This record gives sequence, C-alpha cells and structure tokens, in this order.
Amino acid sequence: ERVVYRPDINQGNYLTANDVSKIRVGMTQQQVAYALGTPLMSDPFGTNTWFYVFRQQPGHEGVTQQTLTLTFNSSGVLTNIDNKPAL
Amino acid sequence: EVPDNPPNEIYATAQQKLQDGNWRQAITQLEALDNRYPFGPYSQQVQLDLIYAYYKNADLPLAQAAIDRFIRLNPTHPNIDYVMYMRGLTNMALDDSALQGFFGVDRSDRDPQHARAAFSDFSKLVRGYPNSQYTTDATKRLVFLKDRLAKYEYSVAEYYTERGAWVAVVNRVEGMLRDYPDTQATRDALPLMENAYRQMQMNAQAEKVAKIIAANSS
Amino acid sequence: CSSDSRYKRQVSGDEAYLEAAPLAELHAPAGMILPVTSGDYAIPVTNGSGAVGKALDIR
Amino acid sequence: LFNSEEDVVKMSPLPTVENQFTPTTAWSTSVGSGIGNFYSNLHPALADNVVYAADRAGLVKALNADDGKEIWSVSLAEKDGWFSKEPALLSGGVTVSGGHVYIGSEKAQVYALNTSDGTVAWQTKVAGEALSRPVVSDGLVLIHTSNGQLQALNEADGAVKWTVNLDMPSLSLRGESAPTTAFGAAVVGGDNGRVSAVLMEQGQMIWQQRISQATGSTEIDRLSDVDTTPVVVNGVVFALAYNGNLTALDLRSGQIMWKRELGSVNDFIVDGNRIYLVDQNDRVMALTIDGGVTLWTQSDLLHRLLTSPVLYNGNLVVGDSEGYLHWINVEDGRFVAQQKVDSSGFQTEPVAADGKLLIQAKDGTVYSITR
Amino acid sequence: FVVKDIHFEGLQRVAVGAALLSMPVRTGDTVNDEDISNTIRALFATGNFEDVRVLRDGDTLLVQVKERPTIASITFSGNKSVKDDMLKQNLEASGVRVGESLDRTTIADIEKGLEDFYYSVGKYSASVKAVVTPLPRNRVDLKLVFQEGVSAEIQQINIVGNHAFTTDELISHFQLRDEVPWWNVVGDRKYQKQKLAGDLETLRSYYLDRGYARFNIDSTQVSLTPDKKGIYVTVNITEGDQYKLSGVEVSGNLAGHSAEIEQLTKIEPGELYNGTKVTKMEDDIKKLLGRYGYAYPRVQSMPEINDADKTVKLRVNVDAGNRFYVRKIRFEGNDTSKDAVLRREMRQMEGAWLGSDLVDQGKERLNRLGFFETVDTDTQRVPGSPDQVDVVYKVKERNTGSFNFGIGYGTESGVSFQAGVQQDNWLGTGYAVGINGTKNDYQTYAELSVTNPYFTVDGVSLGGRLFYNDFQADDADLSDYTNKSYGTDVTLGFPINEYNSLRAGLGYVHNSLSNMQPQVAMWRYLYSMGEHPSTSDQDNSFKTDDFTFNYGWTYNKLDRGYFPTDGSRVNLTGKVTIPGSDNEYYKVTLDTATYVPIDDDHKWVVLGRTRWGYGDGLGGKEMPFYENFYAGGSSTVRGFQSNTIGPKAVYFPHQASNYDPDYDYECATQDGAKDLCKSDDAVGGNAMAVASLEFITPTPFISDKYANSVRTSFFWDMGTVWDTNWDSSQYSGYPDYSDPSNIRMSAGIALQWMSPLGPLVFSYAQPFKKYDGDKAEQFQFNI
Repeated sequence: ERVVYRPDINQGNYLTANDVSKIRVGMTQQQVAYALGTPLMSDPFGTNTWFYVFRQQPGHEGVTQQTLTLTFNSSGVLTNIDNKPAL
Repeated sequence: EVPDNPPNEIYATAQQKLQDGNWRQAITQLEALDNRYPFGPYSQQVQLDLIYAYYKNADLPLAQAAIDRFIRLNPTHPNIDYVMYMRGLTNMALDDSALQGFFGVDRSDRDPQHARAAFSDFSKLVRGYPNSQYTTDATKRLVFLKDRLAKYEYSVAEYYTERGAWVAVVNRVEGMLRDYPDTQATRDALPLMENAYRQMQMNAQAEKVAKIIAANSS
Repeated sequence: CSSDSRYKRQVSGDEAYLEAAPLAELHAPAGMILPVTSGDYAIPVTNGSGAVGKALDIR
Repeated sequence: LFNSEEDVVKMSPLPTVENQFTPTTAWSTSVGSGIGNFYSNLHPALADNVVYAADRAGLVKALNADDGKEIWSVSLAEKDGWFSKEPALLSGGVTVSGGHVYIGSEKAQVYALNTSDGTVAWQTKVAGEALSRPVVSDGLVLIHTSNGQLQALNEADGAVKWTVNLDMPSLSLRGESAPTTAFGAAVVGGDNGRVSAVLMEQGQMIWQQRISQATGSTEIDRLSDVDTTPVVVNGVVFALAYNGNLTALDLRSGQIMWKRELGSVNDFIVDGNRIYLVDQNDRVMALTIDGGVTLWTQSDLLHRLLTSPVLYNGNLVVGDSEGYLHWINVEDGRFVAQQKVDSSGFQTEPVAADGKLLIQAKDGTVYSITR
Repeated sequence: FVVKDIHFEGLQRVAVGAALLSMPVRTGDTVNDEDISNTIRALFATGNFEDVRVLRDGDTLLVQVKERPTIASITFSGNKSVKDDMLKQNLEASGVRVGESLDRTTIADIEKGLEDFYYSVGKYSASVKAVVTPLPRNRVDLKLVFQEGVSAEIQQINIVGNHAFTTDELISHFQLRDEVPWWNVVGDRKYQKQKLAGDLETLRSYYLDRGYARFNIDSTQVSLTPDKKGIYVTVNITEGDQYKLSGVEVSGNLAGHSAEIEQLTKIEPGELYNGTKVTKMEDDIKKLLGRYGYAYPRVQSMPEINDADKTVKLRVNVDAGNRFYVRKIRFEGNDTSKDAVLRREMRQMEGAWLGSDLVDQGKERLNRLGFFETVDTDTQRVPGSPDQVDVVYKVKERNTGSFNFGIGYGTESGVSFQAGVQQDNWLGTGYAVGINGTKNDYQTYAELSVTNPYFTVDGVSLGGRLFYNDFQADDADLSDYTNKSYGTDVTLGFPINEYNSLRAGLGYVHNSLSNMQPQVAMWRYLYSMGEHPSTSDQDNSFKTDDFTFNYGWTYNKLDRGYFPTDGSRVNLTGKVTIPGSDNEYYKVTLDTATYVPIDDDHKWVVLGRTRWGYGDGLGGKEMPFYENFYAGGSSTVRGFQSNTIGPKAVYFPHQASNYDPDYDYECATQDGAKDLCKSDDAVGGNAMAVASLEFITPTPFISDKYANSVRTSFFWDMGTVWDTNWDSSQYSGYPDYSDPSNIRMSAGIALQWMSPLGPLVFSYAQPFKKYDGDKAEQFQFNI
C-alpha cells in the first residue's frame, strides 16, 4: 500500500536458540516446563506439541516470525523440537 | 410505607398492587409488612412476592437481596425452585437490558457477567429442582445461555482473527471448543483456528482441523 | 414524575431462551476429539414439566 | 459561618463577686508575654522581694517585689534552637536553688542562671522538656519530664545523674507530678493513673501503685494536666490519679490510707484537714484528710480554668483563665473578696509568698496582688 | 416438679416455641429450681430479653419475660457534618440497628463509642445522648442527640533530637501547617493524626534522602492540653548522621539483563544517600523486567550503611519472574459497549510476554476514550506455569450523548424551534453520532456528523458530515439575506504515531444567495470575485459551489477523554481550495489546550485554552467573508455576545432592501439612515487570536458522588479579532482592524454539571475591555 508506516504488530511466546540448548528430544514436558515453562499454545487433541511461535510485522516490508513447536510423545518424553524461521 | 397494621391488611393491599402491577406501591406495602412482621404469616411468601415485585420494578439487586434474604431465611421452601429460577431470571435481567433491542443490536458481544450468574442459577435450578415448573423453562434458557457465551466468545474470536493474533486466535477458539460443540459459532470458529495455523505455519496442524472441517462439514 | 409514563415493568426479554442454541456437534475424526463441555456447562436436560417464559408464572 | 458553628458547653462563670475584703493588685509588674496560649508549668518564684520573673519570649528578669523594679534582667531569646535569636519557651518553672535559676525549657534544655544577675550559671540539654517544675535538691536536678523520665542533673553544671521513665504517657498523657523528695525517696505520681515512690538518690523504684484510669478504653480528662503530684504528709502520700482519682496512701509501700477514686480533680492543696480542690468543672470543695469528706463546697466558679487554690490574707485565693481573682471563705465556701485584675487569664501558680500574691497571666503578665 | 404449662410472657420477636427451645426445660420436661434459674440465664442468653422472671405454679412454669427487640427506628439529632451512618456504624458495630434487640442499659457504651468516634476523629468537645423513645409492643426509637462543639486544631510541633533542620520549615513541609496570616492566606488547616502518621513518613523520607541513614523518629508527644484542642507536639527523633550513597552491590537473579540493571544502578558512589531514588530505581528494574515479560521482578535492596566512612553501600537482590506471563487477558465492564472496540485499545497482547508499559498505555487509550468511568484492571496471575497471567480488565463505562437548545417560545411564530442531539457512542458501538440544525421561519438548518471510528481497525474514522442551511432571513425572506447553504465532507483519521493522528477531508460548499446587504466587505469580496453588484440596493443573488480540500492532524497526550487533568492535545484544522472551486482561497485554524496541574493532587489545574486562525485567498480570488473569524457569546469567550468581536460591517447609502419591515431590521434603507452607516455586529477578521485561561478548582460543599461531575473553573478571557486587510481609507469614519490591538477582555467562572446526557455548563462573565459593537449579556447558560 502507498503508506509505509504501520502500528506494528507483536505476539511472541517463542523459544530462543538458548532455549533449544536448554532442552532436548527425550526430555519430559515437565523437563521443558522446569526450564521453559509451558507455551501459550499446546496440542489440544493430539500428542503434546508445545507451540512456541514468535510474530512481528515490519512496516509494509513483510512479517518477522520465529516458530518453535515441541512435539512430545503421550508420555511426555520429547520427540521433536520443530523450530521454524520466518515463513 | 404502611404502619403497624394487621399482616393481611398490609398483605391484601400488597396483593392488590401486585395484581395491579403497581410494584412501587406494592413494595411500599410488601416491605411494610416485613417492617413489622418479617416473621409473619405472609413474610415467607412476601419475599417471593418481593422477588416478584422488585424484579418487575427493575429493583434487581433488591430482588437478589430479597433472594439472599430468602436464601438465609428459607434455604428450602416450595418456592426455592421459583427463587433459583428467579435468581437466574434476575441475573438474565442483570446481564443485558439495554434500549438497543428495538434498534436491532446484538448484546451477546457484551459482557455476560450475569448471564454467567444466570447460567449458574438456571443450572442450579435444573439440578437442584430437576422437575419443577421452572425447570422445563430454565433448561432451554441454559442452552441459549450457552449460545449467549458462544456469540460472546465468537465476538472476541472475531476480534483476534482480524487482529491476526493467531496465538490468541487459537486459545480463544480452543476455549469455544472446550465450552460447546453445538452452536454454529462452533463450526464458524472451526476454520479460524485452522486459519491461525497456516498463518503460524502450522499447516499440518491446520490439516488436523481440516479433517474436522471435513468431518464436521455436516 | 407525577405523570402518565405508560411503562413501569421489567421483564427478561423474549423466549430467545426457548429459541436455544443450534446443533453442530462434535463429529471430529480420530485423534481430533477433545472435551467440549468444559466450563459451567452442566445442563441436565430436565423436562420435568411446567410452563415456560411468559406462560411460566412467578410470584 | 461563625454565627452558627458552635455547640459548646456552658459555664457558670461568676455569681457573688464580693468585696467584703477589698481586693486589689499590689501593683502590676508585667514580664511581657509569658505562658500565652502555650500552657506550661512555668511560673515565677517569689521570695526576698525578688520576683524572679520571665516571659517565654526570652526576657528573663528579676523583678522587685516592691514595685516590679528590675533586680536584674537578662534575655533567653538567644541563639538557642535551629535559628539564632529564638525565644525562651520555658516548660519548667522558675526554680532558684542557691545562686542558680534552674528552668526547664520546652526546647528540652535546662539552664541555670546566676540569681544575682541572671547570667548563665550553666546550661544543659535534657531528654524531654520538663512536664513538672525543676525540683533541684541533693545536687540532683530532679525533674519529671514530659516523657515521664525521672531525670536528675547536677545543680552545678547540669551533669546528668540518671534518667528513668516511671509512668510512660501513652501519647503525651498529661499526668502532672512534681517530683517530690520525701524521706530520701523520689515520690512521683503517674501519667497513666499511677503513683510511685522511687529512690531519690539514683532512681530506684520503692514501689509504684497502679491507681486509676487513663486515656484509652475508659476515656478520661484531657481538659487538665492532672495534679498527680504526691503530697507526702509524712506517712501518707496525697496525690491524684491521672483521671483525677484521689488516693491517700503509704509512702513506703503505696498501701492505701483512703481513696476518692471518683475524682476528676484538676488542682488540689491539703490545707490542714480542709483539702481544697479544683474539680474538672472547676467546682470548689473542701475535703478532709481521713477521707475526702467535704467540709464545704462551692459551685460559683464553674468551667473556668482556675489556678491552684492558695490561702493569702486568710482567705482561699483562686485565680482563673478569666484573669479574675476570688477570695473564697476558708470557712463555708463563699466569696470574701473578688477581683478582676486581668482578662488575659492565669495559667500560673499563685505564689502567696514574700507578703504578696505573685501571679502572672498568660500575656497580661506578672501582677503583684494584695487585698 | 414436672411442668404442666410454661407461660411464655413478653417475647415479641422470639417465638413462643422459640422461647421454649431456648429454655433448658420444656413443657413436659422436669423443671428444676436450678433449671428455673437456668431458664433465667438462657432467655437472658438470647440477648433479646431484658428481663426474665421464671416462676412456676407449683410446677406449672410461669416465665415472666420482658423483651429487648425491635428498635423500630434510630433518630439522629444534632447530626452535624460527621454523618449519621458512620454514627450508625457505631451502632452496627455493637450489633444495634433498626429492627433490633434493645438492651436499654447499653446507652453509655454507645455514647462511649459515639464519643470515641469523635476521639478517633480528634473531637472531644462533643456530647452524645442516646435517647430511647418507646414504640408499640415493646418497641423503641433510638433518638440520638449530639452536642458536637468543635474538634482539635493544629497548634504547635516541637521536635527534640532534631538540631539541623528547623521544625517550622518541616511544619510547612508536611501536613503540620496552621499559619494563615491576616495579610496572607495559604488556605486553612486542621488536625488529624492520620495526616501526621503520613507526615512522619514524609519526614522519614526527608532525612533519608539527605543521607541521614541512622535517622529514626524515637517517639512523639502531642500534648493532652487543657483545651481539648491543643495540638502541642513533642517529637523525639534521632537525626541520623548523614551517610553517603557510595556503592551498589546489586545481585540475585539478574536474568541476563545485568547491564540493563547496571544502567539503573549507575550512581555516584559517594554522593549523600537518597533511599527515595533507591526505592524508585528498584521500580525502574521492575518496569524493565516487566518490559521483558517478568511480571514478578522481585527486587530486594539492602543498604550497607557504612558509618565508618559515613557512607552507604547498597546490596540489591533481584529476582525476575518469567517472560511469557501474559497468556491471555480478560475484560470486565463491557456489558453495553462493543468489547472488541475496547479490546483493540490495548498494546499488551495475549499469547506472548509482557511489556509493562503496554497495558497502561492501552489503559491510556481507554483513558483517552471518554465514555468510561473507570479504566482499571485485575492482573490475575493464573496459578500454574510461569506463563500464566490472565489480566482481567475491569472497567466502568459512562453516560454518552448530549442535547442542546437555545430559546424562542415555539408554536407562536409558527411551529418553529431549535434542534441538536448527540449520541456519540451509538448503542455501544462507538459511532460518533451528533446531529444539529434548526427549523425556523427565518432559516432552516440540518447538519449530521457521523463517524465509524473503526471502519477498518487502523482507526479508520469513517467520519461523514453533511449539512443543509436553507437560510432566508425571513423579514421578506427575499429581501434580506437568503442562503441555500448545503454541502458535504467525509473526513478520516490517519495514524501517524500511537498518540499522533493525521486527518484529511473534502470540501463541497454549495451555497446559493440572494438580496445581500449594502456593506463594504461583502461587496469588496465580491469585487475580488470579479462581480460588481450594486451597493445602494440588496438586489444581488449568488450561487457558489466552492470546492475545497480539508486536512488536519491530532496530538493526543492528555489524560481523560472526558475530564482530564494533565497534558495537552493539539489539533490542526485547515482547508485549501482546489482547481475547479468557485473561489480560490484557504483558511487554517488552530486551538490549543494544555492541562497544567497547580496542585500535585491535581485539584487545581491550569487550562490554557487559546484560539488561533488565519484565512485568506489564493490570489485575487479571496477568502469568503463568512469565513471571517469571530468570538464572544459562549463560544469560548463569554460576557460578550456571539460574533460581536471583530471588524464591524460598514453600511451604505441605500434605499431598497426590496423590503424593510417598517422601521424594523434596518440596513441603512428606505426606512431611514440612507447614508454610509456601520452595523453593530462584527463582520469579523481574516485573523483569529483569542484565548481563555481556565483554572480547575475543587468544591468543599458538594458530595463526591457528583462533585467529580462538576468542574468549577475560573476564567479570565482576552483577545481581539481583526482583519489584516481592514483599511482606513475604506474605513475612515469606521474603525481599522488591521492591527492586533482591539483586544477585548472578560473574566468569570464556568459551572460544569454532568446530567444523564452529559455536562451542563453555565457561567456569569463580566467583560472588561469593550469596544465598538461589543454586545453583552453577562450571564451565560449552556446545555
């Protein structure tokens, strides 16, 4: 659009790369939750995936986001550290 | 008020202005009986008539005070099923009573603090008195009171979707999915959590919703 | 005041209550089902009879 | 506003102004602005024709008890305080013991002024200002201060001997007890409705007798600094409690001879077996010493902040905070002379010594009174 | 002695059988003479029976009971400004009320606690008389008489242990003042110990931030002075031996923000100690960790006050919370308003961490709203993970909408009236609905102004404004000034910043005129219009379709959207014409309004309300003279009348208006004054410079249930309106208005009062600089 300025948008609850080093595939959700807590989005019908995603928009030049979802098994043992960058 | 009279002299004059509907004169009468006989022969049924008089006179905390009086007075009575209905019935009047109804405006995008209270008392009615004459009424209210929360929870799920706070889209829409499956606001919020996932690059998790979109297409 | 105001009552709306919520219930696939009654939603469908709304009489 | 604001309580001020005895002043010798509205137990001493009189504004004099001539004059309006040239502001009375004028100030300072010229014999900051007049004896400047401390200084430099709280006032609960030296023991009343004997030598409690009510949970007089000063008629301590409750009791144990635990009394003197009083309503009565049995009463002066009842020229002389002087029958009750010498009112102690009656009003200051 | 009958005399609230169950012996239970005496105390144990006489007729119990209940009323006589429910709270604390057990003995402990109420007030020159007035069947009225003379007043404070700072300046510093000179009034003062409890703490912070850190107030002795008012205070303190803030030893869970902590601990190691800023600087961390999400930034400072070098060293123990506390947020008090309109007025977001400054700024947008009463919240930390806070935004909304009306005694000059109604929050949607106009014989007006403020969620203020003035000036309606004024403007608000907002709109000015007045600047503008109409006649008609372009910009840093107290909002209003317009011109206008609180409690606030404008032509083509500037009336200047400030229009030798009412509504016409005259109302200038100086003042006689609805604000108005092209060659027996020196001046107070349909403002203003044609009515009452 012709304007460039935006009241830029927000909403992380992500995990940093330090947080990737804090946990590992195999740890419990609690073992994440001692170190990282729980996210503000988790799996509601499937196996426990702890959705920690960043969001932010720069003005008329895209959107920055850092997704990081933590698929545990049903026992809670971590099975996937699924980090996604922007897009 | 009315001074110390016989209880029925206050009551039959009160019973007129209830039949007349002159609640402000009935409340002038009905309290004046309980001014002198709050233990009296009518004072148990004065309170039921007071919840009848106050709530009809828009004395809704006063009705609910007359309820909590009669809660403290008669924790059981032949008209607690009246009262437990009358609690939520006043609480429905406590929730949404604006003048915008004749102008065609939704009021279940507005705070259901007291429909939440009315959800309690109507459900406390249909549990605590599951066969009363008010139970058949309040049962259907509760499903609509569920829908009143549903459109209210749709009103914020609308808001976060156009906000694009897709984490807040999920947590609000999952709240609807904790709350009710039955209204159309269930199935209309159904692609929006799916929408949040594709916007949060959880396309595969959106496919899990797309299965539900497929399964609850009908 | 001291005038013919021609309104004094206070009722709770209509029977949109009795025009209660539609039916779009959970038919989700396997691994997609989750609890859908969490909250104050404890409504025993109790048609122990008696009149309704404006037909229901209260005093 | 001011035509309508008040709902205050009455007085019966003054029936029977008598001039059977003619009353007058001997002369007027005003020292400036002395007590003022700032009430204090500061009052001059009269002996040897020397009116050792001072005002709280600073001007410290010896006036003559012949004409109010300056026997000396100094000033305590000096650099004392947080600011240079600040006034006297004296709590304790004008105590002359030897060639020093010992005065407790409200600045928690205690001075000695050389009685020949008023020059500073010594100075000492003390702990709390003097609730009672400085009793300077045994080398010990024995003062019941406003924090209820039995404090003694030296009477030659002000070297503090001890400081011991006896009955602690809870806020500044006004139990007026002059620290009385009797039989080698410090005999002080209480700020909360007690009375005590302490050791005079270093402040060791011989006993303290819990007497009667104080401010709080039985709420009592605030309209007077209640004269809990013990009058030790040798074996019997005579004092009030802080609610005014009168008790005659042992000096050595505090065991009760008799008590009038109904009291509201403001001022009291033991005039033989005719104990004269000032009640809370400033009703006058003449009490015994084996009980507080009334010999006579008077309700003429009423709700007027009187002075201590003194006997000068054979009649009971009582001033007031109306500046009026009244000569009550030392017999049954009634006026023998009545004077107005003042309207600015007396918060002083009447000194009926050196042939005169030495009073000083609040700002209509020192009036030498005779009849 | 087994009882055949129990005689239940005199109960009157406790029932006859309720008397029976309270008895230790029942009718048919064996009655003992001990159990007779047990029946004495047990009916006394009810607390409703003042006298109980248990007797028996051999064994037939005859229980003569006299009863305490219903107090049928409690009357308060002598009931001066210490009001009676709190005096009834003394009764309510003692279990005494209307409809109550009356122990008639309990009069004194009432009057104790009634005078203990004054004692807690600080009054004791008061006498309380609980008088029992008996009512039927046992009943009683508690008529209560209060002889409340006067409470205690601040007289003196002395401080011992203090030798550096003077008491009297600290007396003036804290609420200890009592000095109102006869040549100087600094207000008036009075005693309460709760003030002095706080005044200790102000003194506690006093020697603190000097550096005295062994400073302690030992005790305090306010004398129990024989007047029952005399506050003569003896304070014992320890001065505290000034210590220097000489090192920070900040530690604990620094959360990796240690440098960001360290800038907050950038101190001068050796300056005199300031624990107050130390207390402040801990909060700076807590906002900063609150900016980082840590809504539990536990910070524990510890002053190692080193008296060996007269210094302070400052251990600080920090513990951050966790970041993603803001799980979601809740909103309470949106029961009539559209919640999402309120929910979009926040910067703190669900499903992320916390910015501590996002919420109150989001609360500030809600504070800049106006249709609210409260902007509160509840920071509900949900128990569970370190990511669970659901911030429950409790708010309270306010009445919206407004009506206004002038005067004019309708259905007498025809059914004719003045209109104007506002809603502004249309059924809680926030739709700015305000519509004005009038239906009259002399003119017909309607004007709407409707805004969808959030046509898009950017704050896209879909503000459509229309108007239609069928002006005719009906003396013949085609002899005086006729005007079919109508036209449109839609205008939209544009985000610049989150407190800065641009505006732009469009001009369509379709006015159609006739029969215009014999005056200079009316024709003089028309001569710049290329027209040359007649001066000696009102024979001239005029259609315009002026095509302008509107614009604007909004500053917004000022507290309430309806009743602010600190800050300012600046709002540019201007217009320019476009190619295609019937006249090439412009007009730009600007008004200022700042809020400068005199009081730090902000009860007294300067309101600098100024008005500036300048409008002119775009070359040859001129600004229309109806776009001249004006003042007076009630606009912002009062005492004067409306549009009486400005240049005055100069009439002409003229006969025909095409009608004049016979020596009525004259315009230098055939009904007299056929010469160059001058009218008395202002035609107004091409420049505006007027201002008003308003001063918020609290009221001591109005209860705060609606004293907060009242803004007593004093003004002193001044200013000129003057035309920077007003000549002296054309206005030679007529005043010049090309210099800013025609400066009118007035003063007075505004009388604000919130009705259910908004504030109702009134005034009485006295003009003081008056000039030609300054028409005046000193009383001003607005709706």
